[PDB]
Amino acid sequence: LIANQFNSAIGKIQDSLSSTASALGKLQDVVNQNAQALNTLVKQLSSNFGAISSVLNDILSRLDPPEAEVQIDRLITGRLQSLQTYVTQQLIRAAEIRASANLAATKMSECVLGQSKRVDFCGKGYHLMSFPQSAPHGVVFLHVTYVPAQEKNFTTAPAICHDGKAHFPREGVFVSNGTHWFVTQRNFYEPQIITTDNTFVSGNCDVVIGIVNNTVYDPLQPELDS
Amino acid sequence: PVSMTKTSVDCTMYICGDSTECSNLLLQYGSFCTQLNRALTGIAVEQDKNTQEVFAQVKQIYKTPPIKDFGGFNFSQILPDPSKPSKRSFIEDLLFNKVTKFNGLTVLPPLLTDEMIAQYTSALLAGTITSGWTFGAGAALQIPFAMQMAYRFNGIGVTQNVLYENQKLIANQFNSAIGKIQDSLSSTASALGKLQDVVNQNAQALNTLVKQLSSN
Amino acid sequence: IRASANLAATKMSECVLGQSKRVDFCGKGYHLMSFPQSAPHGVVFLHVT
Amino acid sequence: NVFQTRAGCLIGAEHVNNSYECDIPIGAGICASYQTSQSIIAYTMSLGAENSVAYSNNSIAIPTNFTISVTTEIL
Ligand SMILES: *[C@@H]1O[C@H](CO)[C@@H](O[C@@H]2O[C@H](CO)[C@@H](O)[C@H](O)[C@H]2NC(C)=O)[C@H](O)[C@H]1NC(C)=O
Ligand SMILES: *[C@@H]1O[C@H](CO)[C@@H](O[C@@H]2O[C@H](CO)[C@@H](O)[C@H](O)[C@H]2NC(C)=O)[C@H](O)[C@H]1NC(C)=O
Ligand SMILES: *[C@@H]1O[C@H](CO)[C@@H](O[C@@H]2O[C@H](CO)[C@@H](O)[C@H](O)[C@H]2NC(C)=O)[C@H](O)[C@H]1NC(C)=O
Ligand SMILES: *[C@@H]1O[C@H](CO)[C@@H](O[C@@H]2O[C@H](CO)[C@@H](O)[C@H](O)[C@H]2NC(C)=O)[C@H](O)[C@H]1NC(C)=O
Ligand SMILES: *[C@@H]1O[C@H](CO)[C@@H](O)[C@H](O)[C@H]1NC(C)=O
Ligand SMILES: *[C@@H]1O[C@H](CO)[C@@H](O)[C@H](O)[C@H]1NC(C)=O
Ligand SMILES: *[C@@H]1O[C@H](CO)[C@@H](O)[C@H](O)[C@H]1NC(C)=O
Repeated sequence: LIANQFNSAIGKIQDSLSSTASALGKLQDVVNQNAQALNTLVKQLSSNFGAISSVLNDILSRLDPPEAEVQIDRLITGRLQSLQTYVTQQLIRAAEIRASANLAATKMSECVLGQSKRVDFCGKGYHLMSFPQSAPHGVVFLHVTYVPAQEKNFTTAPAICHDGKAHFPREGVFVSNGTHWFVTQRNFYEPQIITTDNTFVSGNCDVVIGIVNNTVYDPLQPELDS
Repeated sequence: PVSMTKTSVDCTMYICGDSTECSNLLLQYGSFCTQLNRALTGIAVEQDKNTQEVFAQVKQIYKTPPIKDFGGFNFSQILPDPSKPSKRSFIEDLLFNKVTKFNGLTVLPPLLTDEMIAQYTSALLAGTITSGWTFGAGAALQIPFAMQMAYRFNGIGVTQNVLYENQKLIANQFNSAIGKIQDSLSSTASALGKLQDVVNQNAQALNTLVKQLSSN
Repeated sequence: IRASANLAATKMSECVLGQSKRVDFCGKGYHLMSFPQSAPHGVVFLHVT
Repeated sequence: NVFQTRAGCLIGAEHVNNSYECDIPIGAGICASYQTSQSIIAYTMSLGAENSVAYSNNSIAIPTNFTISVTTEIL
């Protein structure tokens, strides 16, 4: 069953990626801002910056240097100011990416190279394993996760008295289907009979609150009797 | 800190106080201001994204059951209080009280009003008290708060029977500990320094911006 | 702020939604559970440890 | 067909009581969308389906099944 659930799950990822590009928004966004920034850079070249002409050669022509120097100087301050802005934008934008890269490294080191118990750090839900896929100027992860689907209501009790001694489950919790008391593992319904093996005794009945009477079967005794 | 004041400043209104002559000169500089207006937009929309990521991490809005029977623990302080007009818990308001133009400067409103944020923190808090960590994984699963705490001990390596034997003592230690939180926030404002520092820097940033108008 | 926002975002997911075994990522001491509370332009956590 | 909000004056969008998932953000809690005969509607945001949990002091819900779901994370 799990193989089929895993194989189909990969199948949908194709279709979501095949038809809709809304997933790839984040990488495409990086391209636009950088590409758009350059368009602003070259655009500033055509701007006059308060001089007679934006084309530098037309200033070299159309008048001799001693006056033309004043016109060029006005051009330089405008152009130089454009770089100051454009570079300063990159450094700040470059810092954003580098912060994202370090997050990717941590996410790669801690998701694909190993299981991660950090909640919601590697995909929604309980995490099993992760696959990296390269993408233009980026990385795409497939987080394979375990999500508990169908649940039931069971009456529960913190502990069980058997002979005046409180019993606590070694692992999992006590659940009753209404008439019988079982211990089942935490994240899956696998009911199984109470034994001294599942339960470790501690203390006395009175202190615990909500403790319920029941019987604790002991494996050894029938073996002894038979 | 999570978000800062979403401000947008107009190109021309700041630079030229509605002079066409001043405006025409500005067109020579080309596309400077339109990237400034655009850069400040990039910041602005980002903040509404921040508050999404911090709070909008729960797919459904859980609410606590009416009767507050939580094995002795007392979340009346942190749980929402209906009597107060904004659906805010008591400790939240101690926060909202402790923490405290016309030249093209506009302050855009945040997308999530302080009411709606209070519903997430009510939802997240309601989820933790009835379902433990489960609502993060998938459908939230009810589990008695006595046991969920007993799980949490078992997480840090203390066996379960420590809690159930000492439930009463833990409850008072937890209830009293909440009590000290109110007083530390109610009396001492040094706690909220970081949020207050964010606000002061921004207000101080705008004032310096406006002061620059009146210099030769 | 964005760096602070994500740090809250991570701390929200790994500390409120679940118990976290990272040390001092969730207040001093062994961590049990944490509660979120809203605040002006920020979030305040209670760390039950 | 004018609607007044804290964001500003909103012209050409019809107010509705019904709430939905935020589609196009206006701010201060109103998001606008295209919906049915189709037009533009502006509505208060819906923060998600309301879901109270059937809590009690002796009731626990155990999953009986699982789904292996693979998700995509892009950086
Ligand atoms: C709860 O589970 C127990 C264990 O499976 C059920 O007890 C069994 O019931 C079947 C009939 O369905 C009998 O054939 C078995 O002999 C019973 N086992 C024992 C040890 O008595 C019980 O019926 C279930 N009850 C509910 C309400 O779910
Ligand atoms: C669990 O069973 C025990 C008996 O083994 C019950 O203890 C009895 O409690 C009543 C009420 O105080 C006393 O009158 C009896 O004398 C007790 N029996 C003995 C042998 O001392 C206990 O009440 C039961 N608890 C539950 C929750 O069923
Ligand atoms: C949880 O604690 C609050 C106190 O923070 C309790 O509310 C108080 O209840 C007493 C009655 O026992 C009143 O006299 C006080 O005026 C209440 N204080 C406030 C601020 O309302 C509440 O009863 C406790 N809940 C439980 C179940 O014990
Ligand atoms: C656990 O859930 C899975 C979810 O698929 C169930 O598997 C389906 O079972 C039906 C039977 O009616 C089949 O028709 C489907 O093809 C199965 N799905 C897949 C993906 O194989 C499974 O039956 C459930 N188990 C229990 C015990 O309820
Ligand atoms: C558990 O009981 C509650 C009682 O209100 C019910 O609403 C819920 O649907 C039950 N769980 C399931 C899985 O049916
Ligand atoms: C559980 O709550 C019920 C009220 O619905 C009460 O009668 C009972 O004593 C409580 N049991 C425990 C163990 O708290
Ligand atoms: C919302 O409902 C009220 C009554 O419940 C009604 O009077 C009002 O007209 C409705 N709003 C719209 C936009 O139809």
